[PDB]
Amino acid sequence: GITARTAPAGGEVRHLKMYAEKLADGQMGYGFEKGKASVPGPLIEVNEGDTLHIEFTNTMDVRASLHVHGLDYEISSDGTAMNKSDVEPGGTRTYTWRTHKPGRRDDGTWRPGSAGYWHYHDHVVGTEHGTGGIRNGLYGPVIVRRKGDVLPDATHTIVFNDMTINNRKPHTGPDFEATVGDRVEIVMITHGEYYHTFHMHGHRWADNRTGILTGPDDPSRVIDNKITGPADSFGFQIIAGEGVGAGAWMYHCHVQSHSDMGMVGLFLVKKPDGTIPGYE
Amino acid sequence: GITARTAPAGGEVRHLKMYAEKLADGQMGYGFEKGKASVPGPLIEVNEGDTLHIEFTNTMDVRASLHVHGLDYEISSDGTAMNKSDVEPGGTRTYTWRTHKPGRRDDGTWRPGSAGYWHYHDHVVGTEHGTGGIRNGLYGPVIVRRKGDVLPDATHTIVFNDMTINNRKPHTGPDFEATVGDRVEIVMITHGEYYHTFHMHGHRWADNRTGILTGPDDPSRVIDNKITGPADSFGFQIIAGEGVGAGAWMYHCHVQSHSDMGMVGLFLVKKPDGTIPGYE
Amino acid sequence: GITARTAPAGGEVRHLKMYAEKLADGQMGYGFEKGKASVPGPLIEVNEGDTLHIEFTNTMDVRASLHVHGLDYEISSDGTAMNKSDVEPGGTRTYTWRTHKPGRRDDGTWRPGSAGYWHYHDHVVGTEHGTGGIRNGLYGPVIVRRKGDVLPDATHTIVFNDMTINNRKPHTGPDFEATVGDRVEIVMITHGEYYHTFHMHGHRWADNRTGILTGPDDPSRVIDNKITGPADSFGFQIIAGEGVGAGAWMYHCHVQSHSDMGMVGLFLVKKPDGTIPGYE
Ligand SMILES: [Cu+2]
Ligand SMILES: [Cu+2]
Ligand SMILES: [Cu+2]
Ligand SMILES: [Cu+2]
Ligand SMILES: [Cu+2]
Ligand SMILES: [Cu+2]
Ligand SMILES: [Cu+2]
Ligand SMILES: [Cu+2]
Ligand SMILES: [Cu+2]
Ligand SMILES: [Cu+2]
Ligand SMILES: [Cu+2]
Ligand SMILES: [Cu+2]
Repeated sequence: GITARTAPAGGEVRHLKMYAEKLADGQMGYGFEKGKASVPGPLIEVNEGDTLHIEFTNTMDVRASLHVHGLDYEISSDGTAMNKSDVEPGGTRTYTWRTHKPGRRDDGTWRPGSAGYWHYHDHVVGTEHGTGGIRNGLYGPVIVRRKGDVLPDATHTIVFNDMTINNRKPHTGPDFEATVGDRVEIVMITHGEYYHTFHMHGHRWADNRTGILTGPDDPSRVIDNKITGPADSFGFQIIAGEGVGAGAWMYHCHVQSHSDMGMVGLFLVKKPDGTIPGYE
Repeated sequence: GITARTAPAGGEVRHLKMYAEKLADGQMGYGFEKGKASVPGPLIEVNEGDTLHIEFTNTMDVRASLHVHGLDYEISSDGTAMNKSDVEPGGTRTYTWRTHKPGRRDDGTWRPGSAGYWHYHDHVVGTEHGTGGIRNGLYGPVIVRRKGDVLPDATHTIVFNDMTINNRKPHTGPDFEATVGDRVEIVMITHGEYYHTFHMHGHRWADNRTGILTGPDDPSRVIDNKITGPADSFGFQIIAGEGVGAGAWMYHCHVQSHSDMGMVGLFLVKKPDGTIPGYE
Repeated sequence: GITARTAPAGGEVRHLKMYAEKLADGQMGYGFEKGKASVPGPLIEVNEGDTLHIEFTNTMDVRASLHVHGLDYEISSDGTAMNKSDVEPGGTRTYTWRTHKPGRRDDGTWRPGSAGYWHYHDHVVGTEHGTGGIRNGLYGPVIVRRKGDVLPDATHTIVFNDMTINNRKPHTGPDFEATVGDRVEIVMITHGEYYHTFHMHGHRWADNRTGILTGPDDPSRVIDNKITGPADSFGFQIIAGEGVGAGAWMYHCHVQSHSDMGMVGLFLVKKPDGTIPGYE
């Protein structure tokens, strides 16, 4: 990018609060604020090098925790019962996540950076693998940017959790809206028991770290369909309606009974006047 | 390549006819000609930049459609009931598929080309996700070449559709024949309910866009076994018998009960005299 | 690497003996020595260009064979009943595996090398696809090094075989030990009926051939979770505790009922004094 906005260098030390709470309908969610928990939990986005101190508070009546993929954490912040890293009811604990930039090691080899599309979830509700917590909605996305990564206009999180999208009832979305030409980022995560295949009409991306081709030398497959299983995460960016125009573009699990049973949503791409060809 | 044949630049405007018909045994297939429908449907192969206008005719007594992966289409050619893009019985509709070359966008980023191994299928028979159409045989392969892509001697399509290969009865192939040294292209597609793993004896390929390593810098895994789920597509080329000689080489799903129940075929690689060591 | 040990050029002609035997508890395993069979079978590791002649002896009362992924073999060493390549009870057969370096073909294209993480298993016990042999433990890892590949301090093999890790009873590991800073290689293989997702706490790797990023230009996704199905194999290296320190780090299938039912182990990373923070 040379006109798109790109990520700066980290790393700052950042602090934030998270809460786990039971929702009125029986679900459980994370939130940055007591009373404003969501499923998925809020996006946490940092730059390679950042350190994040999370003051986590379990407001529920059962033990709960916070476990992250991909990022550096000491065993103190594992989020597991086994290393006494979870949180008693009403309790409070400070988790620490660090991230690093890539570079040469002394042995001459190349250390990978932390950058990528990751996620966090509970590891102790219902079972010692968080099966109950995850089923109830205790998951959320984490993005770590490499210096110079292209930044989007908007980021959406899509989570295939067992037979639901974002724990929603069958055939109730979510739907997302964009205007032709928007740079839209998708963070796609899978949880539970089943494998799925994520499919998007009218759009495609690269099957690599960023979902974007670096330039003509990148041999990564360009795809519009990807098989995923529990705790897989990936992400990409697309230009809404690029080459295809406005429309009510479906995304869905392409497993046939899954889409049939409601794992379907809409990517609503609008003309500037806000209209969508052949929609309602 | 510098002696293998390679793809030219597109794009021309191309026209063709497709038909959907019910087959005598209950299946449904696509064809370029009325009376000559097949499962899989015919290969459609174009060059990046080409535009294809498909005059599609539903000869069946139920609504049917044509939905493509990967290629650019306006929402008019979605192939879905939702955007009134399917076709009434006996009806005729012109779908339009476009393809583009990669290149710089104004923001300085890199737009991916359309090139790759794709497929088309019905989206409205039986359910609004084409579950019935796909089960009955309404699928086929699409290949889009990048300028300079290596062209094969022959292309074969292998479709894992639920528990069948190409809708065939258990243990009935298909089998494919080559002579030692042939450049054979495989287009491999999955449909239905189940995940599979595609495996080939005696041959391997690169897990990237083309299935071929560009040269020594490509870090892609070289494989002979790949997990696939519904609506996944990939493709590759191999040199028949390279380093291994002639033989009756099995390919199969490596899921153990699947191969046991008949998801097996033969890649028959022959010496010039047409004989195969230790075969029949 | 420029201080890590790296692989030399092959290829030598190497000979070895393998045996298949029934174990006292009903399982079946491979071994380099009669009486010392294991599940997984012993690691076989060679350099690109090597040739390996394996004098294989079936010590069991049923026919059995040796089938390899990835490596060059003539149809004589297919390991299948179909090409009369298996071994009668008490019988002995010499299998031959070859490997090649990458390079230009005459047509100007690039031939892939044999290098990668592969495996071997039976193809005739119980069924003609070795379903019984594989279930009983007749599998093992094969590594083929490219010249200049980084060599590890230790290699561990993790095999998801149906609902077991390395055919072990639920919740019995295996556990592996390292000291902070060790270069640990993992060879991960899946067998049987089911898909799994392999997950490691505190560590991540590159999703390419070697599991290592070549340098800053490699766009491969960096991951800590990977979906695998029957007969998939991959491998990687990590630095034990890099950025995270010592600890009892879990690895497990992330399919929720699988981890719940016991597909869990420990990567025990120790301080030099041998202690592990918050472990026992
Ligand atoms: Cu875990
Ligand atoms: Cu699904
Ligand atoms: Cu589609
Ligand atoms: Cu997890
Ligand atoms: Cu669709
Ligand atoms: Cu299968
Ligand atoms: Cu094989
Ligand atoms: Cu589709
Ligand atoms: Cu086989
Ligand atoms: Cu599993
Ligand atoms: Cu984890
Ligand atoms: Cu195999």
